[PDB]
Amino acid sequence: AKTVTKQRVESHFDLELRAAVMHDILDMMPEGIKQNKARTILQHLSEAWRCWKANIPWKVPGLPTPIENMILRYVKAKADWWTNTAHYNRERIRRGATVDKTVCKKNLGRL
Amino acid sequence: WEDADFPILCQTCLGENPYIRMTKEKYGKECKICARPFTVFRWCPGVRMRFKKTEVCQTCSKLKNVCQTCLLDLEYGLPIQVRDAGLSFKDDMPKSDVNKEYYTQNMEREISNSDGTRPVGMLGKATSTSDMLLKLARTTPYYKRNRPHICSFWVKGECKRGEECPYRHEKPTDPDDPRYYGINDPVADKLLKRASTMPRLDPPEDKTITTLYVGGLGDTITETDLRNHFYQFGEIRTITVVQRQQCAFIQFATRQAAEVAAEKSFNKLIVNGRRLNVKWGRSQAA
Amino acid sequence: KAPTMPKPQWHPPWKLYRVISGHLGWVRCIAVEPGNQWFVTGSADRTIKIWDLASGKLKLSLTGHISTVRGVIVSTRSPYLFSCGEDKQVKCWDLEYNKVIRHYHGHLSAVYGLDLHPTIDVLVTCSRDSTARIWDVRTKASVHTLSGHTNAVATVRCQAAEPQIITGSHDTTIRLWDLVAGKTRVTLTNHKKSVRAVVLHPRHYTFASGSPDNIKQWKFPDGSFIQNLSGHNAIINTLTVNSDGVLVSGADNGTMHLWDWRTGYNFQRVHAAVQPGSLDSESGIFACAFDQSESRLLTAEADKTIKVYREDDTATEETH
Amino acid sequence: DAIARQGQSKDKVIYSKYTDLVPKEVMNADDPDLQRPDEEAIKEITEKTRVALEKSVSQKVAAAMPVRAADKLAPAQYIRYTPSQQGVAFNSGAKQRVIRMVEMQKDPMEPPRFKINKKIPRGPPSPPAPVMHSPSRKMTVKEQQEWKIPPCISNWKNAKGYTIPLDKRLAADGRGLQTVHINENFAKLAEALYI
Amino acid sequence: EMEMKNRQVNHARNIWDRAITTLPRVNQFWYKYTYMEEMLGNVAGARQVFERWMEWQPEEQAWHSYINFELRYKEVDRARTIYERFVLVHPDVKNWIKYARFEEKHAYFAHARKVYERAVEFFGDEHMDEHLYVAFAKFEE
Amino acid sequence: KGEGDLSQLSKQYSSRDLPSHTKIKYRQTTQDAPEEVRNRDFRRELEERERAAAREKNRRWDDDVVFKNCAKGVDDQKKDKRFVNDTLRSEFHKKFMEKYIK
Ligand SMILES: [Zn+2]
Ligand SMILES: [Zn+2]
Ligand SMILES: [Zn+2]
Repeated sequence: AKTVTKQRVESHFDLELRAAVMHDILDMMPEGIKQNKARTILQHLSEAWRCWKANIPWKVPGLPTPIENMILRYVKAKADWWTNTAHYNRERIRRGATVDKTVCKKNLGRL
Repeated sequence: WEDADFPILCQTCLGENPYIRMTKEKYGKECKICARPFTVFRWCPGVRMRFKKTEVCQTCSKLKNVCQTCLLDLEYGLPIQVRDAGLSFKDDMPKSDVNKEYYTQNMEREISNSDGTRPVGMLGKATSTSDMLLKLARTTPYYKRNRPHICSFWVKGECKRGEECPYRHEKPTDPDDPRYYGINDPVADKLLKRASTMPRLDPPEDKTITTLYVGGLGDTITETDLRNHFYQFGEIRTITVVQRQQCAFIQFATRQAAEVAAEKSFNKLIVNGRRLNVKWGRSQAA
Repeated sequence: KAPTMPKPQWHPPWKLYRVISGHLGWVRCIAVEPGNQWFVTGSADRTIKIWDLASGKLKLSLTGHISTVRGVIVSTRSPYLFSCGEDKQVKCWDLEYNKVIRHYHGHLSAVYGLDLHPTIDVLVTCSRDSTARIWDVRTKASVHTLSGHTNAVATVRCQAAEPQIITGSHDTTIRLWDLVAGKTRVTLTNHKKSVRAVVLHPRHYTFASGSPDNIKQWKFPDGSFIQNLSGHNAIINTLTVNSDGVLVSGADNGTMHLWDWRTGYNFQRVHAAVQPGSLDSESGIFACAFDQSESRLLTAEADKTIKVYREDDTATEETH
Repeated sequence: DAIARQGQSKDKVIYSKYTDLVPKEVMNADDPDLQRPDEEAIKEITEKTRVALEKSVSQKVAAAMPVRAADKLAPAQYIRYTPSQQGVAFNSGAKQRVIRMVEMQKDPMEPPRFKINKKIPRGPPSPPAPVMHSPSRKMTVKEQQEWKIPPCISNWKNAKGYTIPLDKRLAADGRGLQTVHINENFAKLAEALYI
Repeated sequence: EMEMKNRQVNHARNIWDRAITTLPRVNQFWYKYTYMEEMLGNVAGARQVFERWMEWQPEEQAWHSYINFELRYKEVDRARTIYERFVLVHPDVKNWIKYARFEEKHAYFAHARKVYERAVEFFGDEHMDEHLYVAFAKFEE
Repeated sequence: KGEGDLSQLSKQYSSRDLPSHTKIKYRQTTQDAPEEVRNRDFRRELEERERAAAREKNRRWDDDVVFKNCAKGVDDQKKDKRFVNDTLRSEFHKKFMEKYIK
């Protein structure tokens, strides 16, 4: 196999988060014949993250409470990782650790 | 991918010597069908004979009860196509490389790791044998399989070695009559040979020879066994058993069923462990 | 009038007495030394840290993971611990120098859980693609890969008595393996919702399983359905069991439930409130473990907090 | 039982009947069938498992990393195999045919000869045991309507359907809400400046 | 259903039996195999399939369908034989009133009194379940 | 009999897979070795340790100005040290957002 390097950080955490919510909604939904229309709860999770990034309050009607509050705690965990990486690489480009254009031009939008 | 301890080795490739020395390897050559890394073994059968190292692997030999290096059957000493033409069940296997070949080969190796004693599909239908394939079952075979292949520079007359060239000499081959299922050129002529044997010449009339002179009774053949072996062919009109010559006389209504008995008993009807004696009756009121 | 009603053993209840909240990232697993000094935990902070059991102070933290930490365990024969997570890496953290010495790798996907053998120097690991694998200490080579599942494997336990390896997976089945040959011994099909928690007791037989629907109980030789428990219908993550007969189940909705081993009786039905920063529904128990004295229980929840329970020296908690 | 046991060598498919998923009778202190064995049995099976995995990992280390100075073998053994397939007159006198087996020396100037690059799909696994869940229930016609999802009204989707009906446009409460929208202390500021 | 649509019945049974022993808890496989046997004869192998179908403990929808199967071939003794294990699983009042069905089928007199004893001694010892004595007094009228 | 690529089918003498740390350090008797685990109480020692650890914490200058005295600094005191794990409202984030930007 291959390890995770500094470039496949954001392209692995999202995969693990969507896999975790996949096998969580596969094991939380009741005995109905349909699960998720094969991608829709992932779309609601992604749109809740995009609405949190613009701080849109994301009040969608007609929705069950366990899937929406598990989406809320998952985007809160992604927010915690996002801000704890933002503080860390801001301190690193403050003291002068890395000189990466990707990290600095990403941290501009991540502040 | 494959390790082994000892190969199949039918008797015609072992040689005439019970005392042979053999060297072994751990990962030798590829099979010429599926390219699997078996263990090639090398030995010397005879003093005028080549080495005949190894042709195929152990697994492909365990599918069809095939020997190791000349691709013949172990149970008779015949090719595969004659065997599954005589038994009329082929036990199919693919032809391509990665389509379905190594898939079912690896699976049939996986399900056969327990026994290693009998083939996977021939165990039930190698029992009903010795009827049509015992007629050509060669005992004490020719050792010309073991002689080395033809060398060059004697065809062109350049061979400096002369007599000490180990392979062969003065053998002109013929480019008119030389894989796994088909097609094999001299085997078609061998099936024509077993289809063109030497029976009695059929006399030109309309099926009047319903009597038959079968003998060699002794103490094995009885009257009820013979009339029940004829009962599967059909019904009788007048049968008798004579004991001064140890013979039996049978007839049939409309000859044809006894006709296949004429196909069954031309020194061929083997019941009670004896080659019976059969010649023609009169059918002439003589 | 109910069957097995007059005979549960009276366990005194558990109550809060301290909480431990220092992480920045979801705390996931709890392990504890056999020497009753401290307990090690990991998080989505990518910083494994240990906490003193009596004083509650932070002894030290240490980083080095690229992704979250989904499992942590300490060895009994050896003065070092093991950790693993979704960075496709299983790290062997030395404790004499606080550094990584082995750096196991070879898994084609992420890593969920791990476990040690109590007697010999082997390790078992359950991953995300389809497999559990055996890591040999002193060699760091995969001896056996256990490939019989069709989904991820949540937890894994192994012991010294036969059968060795118990793997409960996300394709709604458990299976008990053979550690020598590598092939499976028995497969176990129940639990419409997938199994996420198995545990050894460790005194006598009859291990237990864990799933969101009708949590069950099993046996070491030949397999045997002993008993199913009551309506603990939340989606669960962890099971921990004590030798004197009390058991605890940690779920995803914050509700953690106590049981007994003699009957199967739900005793307390306690729910944990949130520390101020968390919202109304974020609490989910992802780790729980007793002390080696088994006088203290401590859980790591999804609110980035370890809650520690002690006993209650009262008498009026009788069983109806 | 052989319908679900197919191909296996007497495994634990005895689950296949209904009678072993009912709750077993209540145990309290039955020592021989419930308690663990003594230390000697677990130690001897631990020693057997340890020497099994030790010889396995020794063959692995002498196979994965075999490069450093290992002797081949001492092939002084013979093998005696009876020709019990054909011989009645085949090689007249061949009765048990002991032969010599030595090993060819592999020189350490050889790359790997055979292309290990084959990739096949994974074959049929172990055959499926019976599944034996609880009796499956179906709730109502209305709770199944409760456990469904509306379509996605995302701004960037890059997926199946952008899904425009006549309704579902603002996709919020009102896109902005303050629950009182004002405080009256503003008035306690404002006219206080005005006067 | 594909192998059932063709005329091969042996391979059809060879896939139906492993299907129903693989997934016991589903009902449709057993239903369609027994319906294929409705298209086939009424041999005792069908009864072996039905007793295996009784053995897995299904709901009421299977069991009274099987007693309707026993009614549609006019079986008196065997339908009485398979119906004793029926009441010990489901104590439903819809089944308590229909354990007294040989009254409206055979009139069953002395054993009807025994079945009414069975209707009066079991559960509903002080509350009657407000429905059993209605049908009891209906047949006694 | 036909293992994976790690066993025999490869000469990839790969990096990071070397006989490093080919001896295992065993936990000796002065640490928490299992021989001292099989007999110690674990219960009274934790009790005395937590009881030992619980006792560890035992005019004529500005008469023209408008605001003569605000009389409060924070209006109670400045000692809160609380914990909000909401990362937008944490006080570490407050110092991050009041220090680095202006
Ligand atoms: Zn081959
Ligand atoms: Zn041969
Ligand atoms: Zn020559």
